[PDB]
Amino acid sequence: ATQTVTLAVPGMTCAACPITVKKALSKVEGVSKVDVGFEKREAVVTFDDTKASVQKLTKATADAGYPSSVKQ
Repeated sequence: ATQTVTLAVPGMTCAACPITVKKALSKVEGVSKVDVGFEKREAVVTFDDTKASVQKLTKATADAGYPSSVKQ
């Protein structure tokens, strides 16, 4: 189903790895809405499999050093 929920974004204390995880979600396919940041370590976004998938987004995210995860 679509992906409109909270997402965990690694990096946290990374010099700025999560700063990318945010875009990573709204940058891959399925994007729709976004709310993520490295200021701490939280990736809230609303994307959807209409043209992508959760593993796809996170996969492309974990493939750039800054990944993500699902959360509620």
